[PDB]
Amino acid sequence: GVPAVVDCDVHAVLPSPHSLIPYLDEYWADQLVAQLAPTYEPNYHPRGSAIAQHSDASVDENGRAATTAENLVKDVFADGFTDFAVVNCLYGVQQIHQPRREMAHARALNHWIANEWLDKDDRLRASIVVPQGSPRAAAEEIDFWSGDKRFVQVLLLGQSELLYGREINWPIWEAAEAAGLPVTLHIGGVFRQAPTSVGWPASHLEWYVGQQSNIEAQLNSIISEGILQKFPKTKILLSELGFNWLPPFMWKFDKLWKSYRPDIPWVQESPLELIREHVRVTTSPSDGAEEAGRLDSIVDRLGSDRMLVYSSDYPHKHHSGPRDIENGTHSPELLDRIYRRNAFDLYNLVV
Amino acid sequence: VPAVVDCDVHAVLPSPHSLIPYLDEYWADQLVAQLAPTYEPNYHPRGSAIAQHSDASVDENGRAATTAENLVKDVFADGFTDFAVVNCLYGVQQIHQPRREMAHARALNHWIANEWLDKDDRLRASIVVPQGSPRAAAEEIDFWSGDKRFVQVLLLGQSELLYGREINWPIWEAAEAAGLPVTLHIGGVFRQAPTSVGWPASHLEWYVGQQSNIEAQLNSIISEGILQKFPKTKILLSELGFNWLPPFMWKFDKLWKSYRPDIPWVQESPLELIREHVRVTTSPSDGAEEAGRLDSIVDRLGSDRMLVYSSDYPHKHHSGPRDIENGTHSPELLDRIYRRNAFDLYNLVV
Amino acid sequence: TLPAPSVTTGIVDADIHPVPQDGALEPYLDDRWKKHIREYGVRTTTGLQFISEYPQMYGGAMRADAWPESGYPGSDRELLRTQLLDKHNIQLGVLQCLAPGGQTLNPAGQALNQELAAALCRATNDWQLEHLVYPDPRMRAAIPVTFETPDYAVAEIERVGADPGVVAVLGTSKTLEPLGSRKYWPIYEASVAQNLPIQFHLSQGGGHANTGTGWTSYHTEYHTGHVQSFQSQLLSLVLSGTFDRFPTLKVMFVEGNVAHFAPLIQRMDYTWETLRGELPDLQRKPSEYIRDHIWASTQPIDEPEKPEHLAELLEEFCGDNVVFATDYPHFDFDDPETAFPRSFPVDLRDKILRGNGMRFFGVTN
Amino acid sequence: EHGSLGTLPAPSVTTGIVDADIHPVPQDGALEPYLDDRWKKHIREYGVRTTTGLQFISEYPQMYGGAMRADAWPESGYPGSDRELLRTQLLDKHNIQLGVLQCLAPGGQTLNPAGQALNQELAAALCRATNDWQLEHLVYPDPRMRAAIPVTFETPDYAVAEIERVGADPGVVAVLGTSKTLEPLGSRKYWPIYEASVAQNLPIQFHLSQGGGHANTGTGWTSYHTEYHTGHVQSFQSQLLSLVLSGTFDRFPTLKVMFVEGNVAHFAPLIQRMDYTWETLRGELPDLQRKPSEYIRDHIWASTQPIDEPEKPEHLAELLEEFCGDNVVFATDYPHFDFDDPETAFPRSFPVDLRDKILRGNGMRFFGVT
Ligand SMILES: [Fe+3]
Ligand SMILES: [Mg+2]
Ligand SMILES: [Mg+2]
Ligand SMILES: [Mn+2]
Ligand SMILES: [Mn+2]
Ligand SMILES: [Mn+2]
Ligand SMILES: [Mn+2]
Ligand SMILES: [Mn+2]
Repeated sequence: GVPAVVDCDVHAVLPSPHSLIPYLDEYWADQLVAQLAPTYEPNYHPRGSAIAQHSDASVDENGRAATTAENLVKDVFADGFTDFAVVNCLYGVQQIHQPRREMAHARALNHWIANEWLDKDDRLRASIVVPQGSPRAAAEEIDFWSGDKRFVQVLLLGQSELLYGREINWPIWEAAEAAGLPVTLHIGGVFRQAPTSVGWPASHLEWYVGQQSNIEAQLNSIISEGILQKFPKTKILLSELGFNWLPPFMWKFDKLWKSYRPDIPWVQESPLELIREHVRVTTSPSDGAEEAGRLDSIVDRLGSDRMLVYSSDYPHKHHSGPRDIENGTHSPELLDRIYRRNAFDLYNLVV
Repeated sequence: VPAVVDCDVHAVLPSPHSLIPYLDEYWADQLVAQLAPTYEPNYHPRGSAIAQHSDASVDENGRAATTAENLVKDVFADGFTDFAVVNCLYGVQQIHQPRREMAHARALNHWIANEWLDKDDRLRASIVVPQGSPRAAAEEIDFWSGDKRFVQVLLLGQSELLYGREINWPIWEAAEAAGLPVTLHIGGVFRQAPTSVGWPASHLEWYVGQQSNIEAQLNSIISEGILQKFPKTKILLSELGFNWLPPFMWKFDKLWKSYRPDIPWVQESPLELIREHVRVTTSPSDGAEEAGRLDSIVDRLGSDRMLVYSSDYPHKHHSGPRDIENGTHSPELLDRIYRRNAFDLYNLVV
Repeated sequence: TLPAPSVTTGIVDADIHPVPQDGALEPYLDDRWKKHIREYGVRTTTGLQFISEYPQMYGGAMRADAWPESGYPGSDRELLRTQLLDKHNIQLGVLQCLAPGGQTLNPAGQALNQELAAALCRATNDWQLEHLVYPDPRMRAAIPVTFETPDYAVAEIERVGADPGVVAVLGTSKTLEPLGSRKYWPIYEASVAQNLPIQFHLSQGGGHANTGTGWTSYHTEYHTGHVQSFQSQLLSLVLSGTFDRFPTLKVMFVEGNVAHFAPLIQRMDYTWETLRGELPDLQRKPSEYIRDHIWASTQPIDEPEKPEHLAELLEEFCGDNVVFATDYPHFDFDDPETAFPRSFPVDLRDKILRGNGMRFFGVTN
Repeated sequence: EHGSLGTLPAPSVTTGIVDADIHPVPQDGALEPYLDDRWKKHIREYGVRTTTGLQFISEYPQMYGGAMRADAWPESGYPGSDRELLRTQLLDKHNIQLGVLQCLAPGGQTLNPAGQALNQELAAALCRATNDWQLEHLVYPDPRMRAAIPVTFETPDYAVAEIERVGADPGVVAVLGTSKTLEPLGSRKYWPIYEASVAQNLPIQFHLSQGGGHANTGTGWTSYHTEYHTGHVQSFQSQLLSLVLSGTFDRFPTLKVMFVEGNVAHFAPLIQRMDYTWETLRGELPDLQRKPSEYIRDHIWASTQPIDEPEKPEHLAELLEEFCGDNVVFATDYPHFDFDDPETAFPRSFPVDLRDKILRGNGMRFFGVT
């Protein structure tokens, strides 16, 4: 058995909320039709902007990419390189304030993924979407899918209502660990405060670049609050959030931990080490690490060659493509870790 | 016979050093080593006119209510009051570091118990809880539930998440399990702007406007389902006014009728739920003390069971604790307010 | 030159929600903004492409009988003429356009790209004047402007504010800073220079949670919760001394209810008696500002258990400063024939329906 | 400063170094000669209310000894409150010839930045009193020190008025803002302040702050002190993205801004990601005149303290150069506990020429020293 090439972040796009009806109870299905079916399509990848879909993508009757398994599989697997792909559906159930409806639609969304995606091609896996406004309901949604091994990780958004290390959110980490599932943070958010500590970014471009700041906050919260000692099998995947910001954050957080360790005495290993050992990052976007020598440089600055895992971020369009990362390194060994070995730690998927 | 209960008076912590006898060495030593930052809140700024009336006894620093002996001397002097519910508003809920929040909240309750409750058997108190960890707040409630001189749970009017959110159900569960009402007191964690339109620029603007947050809290508590999941729940609104309640209740009733299938577990009208589960202290009276206005506001509430007497000692308000008598012609209503309505909360006899 | 509004036998309706049909704003929008909308939508304070954070419940919160043969309620000007203006003899119907397309509440002024927001406010003002006001001058415009970029809003008030088809400036109930902040004083200055009063309509967004203590869950919380923003705004506009600086400025709170203002003001005065030292520059007692500066429209009418309580509370707020509104075509529409309780005094009901709004908008017979 | 007013000479950096962040504090009552009676009364009765529910402290009070170095305490006052101690322990000891005062605390009972007082009229009075005080007590007695003048960024009218009042004084070398604001710093709201600073030929320094009106991260309030202190760099990241992507430097092509005590190295992968994203999504901002990273050399500076400490020291110089090697300026942050010493701040293998211009030429260019 050889570790498989896993595309660690691809997207399924819900056509409309009507696609959820076959998976909702009659109360919720009737409600949704009576409400005129407002769509929680997010603005994280605005559907008309250059990032939403690359030009070479298969599209449905309305011009939209990645709304059917048939279109995604046709594109993602065309060139024979990829063995499996991890599907994340970003349909904005986490922005549903009504907590019952958040629960119902998250559940329906996972049903939709299972029946119309995972059932349709055995090369697909998926994250579990959870109603993260009720952490205890989020744990129950992890549990509900924990027997279906095609669901391989738990989806959380980069910007939450409360930091993910707060005890309030411990049921999510505990259920994820108990089910043997890594937790992924994906760009996006619940927008229950300003997306930055200094207010509301005025453009999508400003917002998209700046969400790395929130991932520093989440990682510092998760580690300082003790998640990695309390739930020591935790694995965290950062999906589509960059990674070049990680070293300067790791260094500062290590520096200050040497002074403040008695404030968090359960953290007896450096963050540096804890991050290298517990955190993985997808490679799309590469944020310039694809330029000559820059992937070797960032791996050196990370101090680990185990963190980068391959993704295409299909169908999204980035300045460099899924395998342009090869331009940034001279090491076949590193490329083998990024393309298959690193992800084996997350999913244990063999060819 | 039901006792005259002063349903909201205040203990003022002299300084964080007063907690040192009730902190484990780790927190006591640390306290000293951080130079003892005080979490004295700004809800009643110590140098402002609300902080203490001019007849209140003061300590060596000019501060009222920093000792049980001074509070007891003032509150019970005229013989009218039989018991007083003590609320200490020291700002433990604004400690961000969750373990320190838990430690200081526990130490504060120990301080109340040893230096206030143990010194006069006419005093009762609320339980201060680390609200930023609802699980720990539940454990704090459990811990003090065996001391029946703690008669209610203290929550601030402005919270981090609305108190009806499932995240906060452990607090309501623990309070119901201990047979304790839950009070919301003016004050806040200040983890967002105190209004939905940003930061009030003055204490006066903030203080008046916190009534809006109590509308949010009650609608969240009721719509989310607290009164059906925890049906023995009792809510006391302390020092948040009350004249705003009828226009809120009527709108809430009207929209509950529009939106019934959204919240199907709410099968009684919010009008009746609020009249049955919510009580309110009378200091400040916010103009209900003027001629006829107390009968009027009871008419508008549609219940004479909600208002409970308080002085809000040692605070200074535009009218005094007994000035509410000028707003009614009914001795029966005054008997509800002074004695009978609070019996529903504490079951205290003379 | 359009004639001044005239109210004689009919009534004032201070809140009407028209909607531009699909593409109706494109003739007034620069080309740079059209493309932007096609690609980005109208981004605001959400993570949602097309809806706001609290999308409406049953049937888009619109009257079931107010849907045209095609298009969204409020988008057919014939249906608005017969179903609203003719049917209730409205002679001054004030338009508050809350959405640039077939939505129920997505204000142009709240686009996070404020250049886009000013453009959309501009197009909305050109559109409502040509499409609705000038063809049927029973309607007049409350013009949306970008309150969070006062330079742009002053420019727009200078561009169209003097047009006799305009009777007010339109803002939102939620803002990043409370409305007595100095940030908005240039807008109050420009409005006073054009003899325009200002209407703040119920809104979502603004930059903060919809209460001062967390985001609401259920519909009963969201809809009742709208009152709270208006309470906060009244307190800021009064206590900041805004009306000391602008002693002729009139503001109306639209669809924040009315009765709750009366206990709020009573609590304001009572607290101010003790704590007025903090604000020594304030020139009058807080409640004394209401009469000359603070108006409220009626819809959705307060419904006390004992009907009598309505007139009492309206008078305790200020009976001269209460103005009728239908909120056509929303589902909680108020009918002037049936909104008032049976025992309601006729004088109060008559000036709510006529004189009160006439004086707010500067209208004569 | 676009017309100077005063006879005090402009700063001269010849053989000494520049220190871009020094924290003096007024002795108790030292501001009162400069405050109207109405504000002294206000402070006595209400303190200085800000974005907390706390009478005396900020929402994240300091941990060990108030976060001061244990050796910088005078006979009587707080660290930084003794002018002679600061002259011998800092200005003489490290031969600092341009030390820029960054006063963000009125002093005594109140340690929050003047600009953050929720009463903005009080905020403006505190800022003004600070500027009168620091010019009379520190700068003019020892003009090795120069003032970065705090102003009320959240009320631009008052800030413009203060910049016009003292911004031409040769004792003043910068305008002083905070790292946290209610709107990101590229917002039009702050443009009248940038205009006034430009008119005085003044650069702007934004120092690390709490407050601002939002939580200290874009995704909730922090719990532990590692989260709080590390989290400070996030505000700077957000402010850099806003100032650049807003086109603020198109409108103000001579405006110079420095991020003070926001670290340095993290800016380089941030700018890198900004350019990469902009390559795809630039069509959203068609008026932005330059590629985002080209604004850096002309517009964005950063101070050193606290020095980034990579595991492999060779990475420091690389990331500083990836940010911009001409725009990194030395600082001590006297007298805070993570104080950086110019003799030991840099790692043994650091390039000497880069080090020299961080200590001298880079700050001289930022502050207009010629
Ligand atoms: Fe309306
Ligand atoms: Mg290297
Ligand atoms: Mg005066
Ligand atoms: Mn992705
Ligand atoms: Mn009280
Ligand atoms: Mn409506
Ligand atoms: Mn500093
Ligand atoms: Mn420092």
